[PDB]
Amino acid sequence: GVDIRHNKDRKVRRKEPKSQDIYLRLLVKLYRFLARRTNSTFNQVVLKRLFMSRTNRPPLSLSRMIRKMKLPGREGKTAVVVGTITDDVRVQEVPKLKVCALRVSSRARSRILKAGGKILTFDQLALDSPKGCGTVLLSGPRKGREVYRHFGKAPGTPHSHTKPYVRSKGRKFERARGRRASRGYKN
Amino acid sequence: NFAELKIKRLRKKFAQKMLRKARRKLIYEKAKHYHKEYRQMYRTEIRMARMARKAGNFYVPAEPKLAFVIRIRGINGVSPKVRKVLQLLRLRQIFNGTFVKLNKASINMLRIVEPYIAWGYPNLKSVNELIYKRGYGKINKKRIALTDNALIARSLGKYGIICMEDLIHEIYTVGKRFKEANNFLWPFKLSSPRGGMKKKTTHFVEGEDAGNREDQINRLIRRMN
Amino acid sequence: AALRPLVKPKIVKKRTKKFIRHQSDRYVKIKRNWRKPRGIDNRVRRRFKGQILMPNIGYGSNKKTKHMLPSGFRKFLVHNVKELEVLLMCNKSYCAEIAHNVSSKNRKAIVERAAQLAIRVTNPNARL
Amino acid sequence: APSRNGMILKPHFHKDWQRRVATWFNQPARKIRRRKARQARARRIAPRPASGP
Amino acid sequence: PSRLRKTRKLRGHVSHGHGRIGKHRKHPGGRGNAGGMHHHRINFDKYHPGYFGKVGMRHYHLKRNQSFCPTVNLDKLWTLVSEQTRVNAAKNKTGAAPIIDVVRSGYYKVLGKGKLPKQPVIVKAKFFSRRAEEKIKGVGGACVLVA
Amino acid sequence: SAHLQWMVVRNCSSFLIKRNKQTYSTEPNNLKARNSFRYNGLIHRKTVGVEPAADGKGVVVVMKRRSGQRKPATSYVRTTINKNARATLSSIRHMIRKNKYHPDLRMAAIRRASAILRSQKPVMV
RNA sequence: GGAGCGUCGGGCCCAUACCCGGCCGUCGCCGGCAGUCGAGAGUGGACGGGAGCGGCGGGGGCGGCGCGCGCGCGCGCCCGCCCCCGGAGCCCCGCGGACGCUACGCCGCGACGAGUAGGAGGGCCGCUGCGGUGAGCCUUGAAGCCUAGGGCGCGGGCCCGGG
RNA sequence: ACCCACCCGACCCGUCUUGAAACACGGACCAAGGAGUCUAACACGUGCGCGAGUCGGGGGCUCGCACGAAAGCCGCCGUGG
RNA sequence: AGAGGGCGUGAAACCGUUAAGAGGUAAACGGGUGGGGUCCGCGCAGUCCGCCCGGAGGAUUCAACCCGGCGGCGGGUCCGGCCGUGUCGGCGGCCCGGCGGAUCUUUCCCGCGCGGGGGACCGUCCCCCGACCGGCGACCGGCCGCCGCCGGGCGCAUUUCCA
Ligand SMILES: [Mg+2]
Ligand SMILES: [Mg+2]
Ligand SMILES: [Mg+2]
Ligand SMILES: [Mg+2]
Ligand SMILES: [Mg+2]
Ligand SMILES: [Mg+2]
Ligand SMILES: [Mg+2]
Ligand SMILES: [Mg+2]
Ligand SMILES: [Mg+2]
Ligand SMILES: [Mg+2]
Ligand SMILES: [Mg+2]
Ligand SMILES: [Mg+2]
Ligand SMILES: [Mg+2]
Ligand SMILES: [Mg+2]
Ligand SMILES: [Mg+2]
Ligand SMILES: [Mg+2]
Ligand SMILES: [Mg+2]
Ligand SMILES: [Mg+2]
Ligand SMILES: [Mg+2]
Ligand SMILES: [Mg+2]
Ligand SMILES: [Mg+2]
Ligand SMILES: [Mg+2]
Repeated sequence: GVDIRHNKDRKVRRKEPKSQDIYLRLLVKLYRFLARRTNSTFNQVVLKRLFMSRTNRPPLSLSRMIRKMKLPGREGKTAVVVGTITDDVRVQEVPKLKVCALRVSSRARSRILKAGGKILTFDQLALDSPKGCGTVLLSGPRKGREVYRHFGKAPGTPHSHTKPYVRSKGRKFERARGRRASRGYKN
Repeated sequence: NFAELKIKRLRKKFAQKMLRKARRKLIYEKAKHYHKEYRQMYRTEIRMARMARKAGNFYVPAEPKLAFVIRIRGINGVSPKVRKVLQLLRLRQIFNGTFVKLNKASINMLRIVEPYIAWGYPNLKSVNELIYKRGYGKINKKRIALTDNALIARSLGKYGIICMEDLIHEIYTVGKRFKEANNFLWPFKLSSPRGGMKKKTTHFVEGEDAGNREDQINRLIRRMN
Repeated sequence: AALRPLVKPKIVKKRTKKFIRHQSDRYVKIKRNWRKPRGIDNRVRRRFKGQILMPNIGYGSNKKTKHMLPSGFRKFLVHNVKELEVLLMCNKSYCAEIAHNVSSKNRKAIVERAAQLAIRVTNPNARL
Repeated sequence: APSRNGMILKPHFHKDWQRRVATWFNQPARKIRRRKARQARARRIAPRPASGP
Repeated sequence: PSRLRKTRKLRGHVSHGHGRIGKHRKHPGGRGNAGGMHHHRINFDKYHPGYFGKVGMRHYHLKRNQSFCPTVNLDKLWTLVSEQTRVNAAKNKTGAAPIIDVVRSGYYKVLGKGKLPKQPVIVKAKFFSRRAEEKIKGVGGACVLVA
Repeated sequence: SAHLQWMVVRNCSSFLIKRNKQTYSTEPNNLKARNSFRYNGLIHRKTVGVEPAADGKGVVVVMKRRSGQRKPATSYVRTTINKNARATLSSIRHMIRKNKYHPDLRMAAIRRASAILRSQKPVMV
């Protein structure tokens, strides 16, 4: 008899993508290979991200991709995003970029290409740079989802600012006993 | 193209074979030295006492540096403070053992697990027999048997420890690099004690097997290793 | 002089008797078919000494000889002639079973074809 | 009983609602019927706009 | 797809995943939002702070269309018009400034979030913010009230 | 591609046949009857297939052109070899090895031909 | 003259505990393999001038970074070569690559495996009907039924023989 | 795998229970039947499509529906959510 | 009629018999052997096949080699032409290229400041040839090399067959 807890012996990370789609799975076959045979950890990070959920690979807006490449020095590079590239209607002038993405929305595609931008697929990125050399690996804001505003220290727990799940906002949906001082108390 | 490369590859081949020979010769001389070192250690303890005894004097030799610690009772109904220390000595299963350098900190940790272990001061031969018969590396967290020095070297060679013999000298003299050589060794899975024990549950002093038995840990080692 | 398989190792089985279902002996309503007991007290399900055994993955077959017939082959249940020609390039490792529902005319048609291709049949001398 | 976080929600299934469930298996059959009836009315008001006034 | 659901995997087991000390009885809490004050209170007042109690003024015959006032931010004002108004402008050389009827596009108020590009406009709208006005002037434009 | 359409097909094709813990495949110009990527007649730009001759004597090799698949009528190109066993193999060998065509296959193609030439002779006692 | 009681020896007895080995599964390994040298790896390769038995004349270190299977060499004859795998013949081969590669595949190393309530995963386990699909099976005998017949699977179960 | 013998092991299941072989209840035997369903609402997770949008209803245009009460299309494509 | 008028199939409980075996600790069960039965596989030697080789016997025809024909592959000179990506030149399709636009013009036209249609303009989609480059599985034609098949020749130190 041995004393170990077998409690957290199984690591819960993903191995493959849970999706069954065939084009992504080909990318996975390609980046598994590169991951293992190259020294590049870029390939490993990319590989890891191909297995993740929709939630877990959030969309990267065009404006966010602009400003991250506006940063000093990462000039004449390629931005990479395992998610999708979306438009920003609240940005106007779009520099000529180099981009990798699993998806780019039709607007975002036009705007970039009109600028003299190049768009790449991930099979194309590999041939272009199999060890991820000269890349900017970005990500969309993970904690964008409105979901997260309900997460945390519960509402009605002093110093929480945590959206309650409520049928409809309005004068008479919550905001009585436990928010006003006038009505019982407040947190 | 062809005959130039071939000779270059043959040259390479040879430069390896030369180096192999060299490192082998180092190993061979390192042992020979350690043979002389242990001889010198043994005699020069007797030397001392005889010289005290010549005068009306005493030679109180050094208190021991290093001790082997065997877990001699099982893994049921064991107090949480004991249990923690037993898994700070890596003594998880029953009849696992470890070398342990002694000092105020270490000794007291053995004091908190006394009726759960048999321990004491191993012989030279004990350190050899344990290492050669049951010497297993921790090599990428896989218990792997020390079949060659290429294993020991690969892991401990950044300390000057390049062979089984070096390892034995680091363990037995409790060198600078003891912590790292001792942790490299996977804890010794020894069999049951042949000829049996006296009594599991009681201390050595009082007839049983537990606690410090100092010199006599070596007898137990032989009947288990 | 039957068709020898490529390699005829020693199959070695961990357990030969069927695991049978608790109290299938006592009752005609209970069938031999194994069922794990879920009873709160249950001699069997809590592994007492002297009781019927519970199947584990412990009893599992060795992967080399799992599904290996005594003869050394694995079955493959052929349904008509066309379906045989698959085995053409195995023959030394797989044999052909013919199905129960196949007629005694075309049972014959299969058997002679397998005899050309040297695929061993596991129920040939039968329908007649 | 509520369990840890969720909309404290009021469904209106306390009356005998299954007595008054109104299915829509008609609707295709309906949609046609209107459409026939529509084409008939055109044909009746011969050169007049199908629209109406 | 019953095939996939949990009751298929519970077949054989006695309690059906509801335990055997306590069982699956009918309504052990009370039905629904029962006990909001008593015996379910803690859940109510640690996930629904402010359920209980009145507050504010009643309003009898509310009609929502009176208070209809959909807003738009300067952020994306140029989005309302075809790019070639924003292009034929930063060009032209008359200092023209094209009109943007915001009420046409379905927003009544113009609030002031965001940077407006240095490029004159005439924004026609039912209502404006203070800041939205200011930003518009700073671009070198003119806010315009409409009924 | 080859790989893309293997993704579409791997588990669903009419030619496949699971059952009895094995799997197989019945698509034509698959020597070895495997539901493999390698050994699949339909998928690959260059294909080998060694069937027996309809005569009952001999073997047919079945190359695929590359000229134009899209036009299956013209795509495969058959060739009977009805020669002294040892020769037959060598002709197949050269077809495969010295044309640099489907080099992966080739030994499987030889064993198939061999087994076919086993098939067609006086049987037994 | 214990087969009693107190003190102590040797010796022997056996648990699912410990050790070694087999086999099954699970976990872990930034695990390996989409076809390459390489085992404390501590380089490889142009290419130009100047030359040659020269070399890089550094620690009782006991040694790893440098040395004795060649660097230049045997052949063509001090000068030239030091040549190509469609052929070096291979323990490594960078020219092309499994018997192997259903990449949801295949392979290797370690570790571990009680379980109610409960949870999750996988079931080429099982039932009935639908779209597809098996140039499936079936009066030369389907379903069901029965079987001291033959087997497979850890098992749910399954397949064959005879009736 | 049928029967028999012998050595060792071995109390009857289900269940509520801190505790069941119980002097606790249910159960003579066999066959068939027999219990976590569906709708609605919410939340989180996951898969797919599109993405500052998205959406399909409801309605309409295309057929006697064999398959269709499907399928397709709509400045209705967005009244509206 | 092993379908006989409540009759297709005809399970189990339960009963009768026939056969076999047992029998003082209620039966039944798990593990482990033994004995007997039932069938099943044999063998009237199972010495099981397959390569390659050596020998001694018979056997027909060819490999090797060219020659003629067909088909296939691969290649570069991209040689010649079709093919298409990125770029530049034609402002050439632009009206013989259409849609879209809150871009413009009511110098226009038609219908009643508005609707429809022109006409500018911008965005997008197509012709002409030249140049550079990815020369891309997107194809043809010749030439080359290699492979395979058919037919010619090659009569036997080759060539398969058979025992
Ligand atoms: Mg556990
Ligand atoms: Mg205890
Ligand atoms: Mg105790
Ligand atoms: Mg209990
Ligand atoms: Mg109307
Ligand atoms: Mg539950
Ligand atoms: Mg219950
Ligand atoms: Mg409860
Ligand atoms: Mg377990
Ligand atoms: Mg359970
Ligand atoms: Mg109770
Ligand atoms: Mg009680
Ligand atoms: Mg009980
Ligand atoms: Mg009692
Ligand atoms: Mg009761
Ligand atoms: Mg009763
Ligand atoms: Mg039933
Ligand atoms: Mg969701
Ligand atoms: Mg009848
Ligand atoms: Mg009847
Ligand atoms: Mg009937
Ligand atoms: Mg009798």
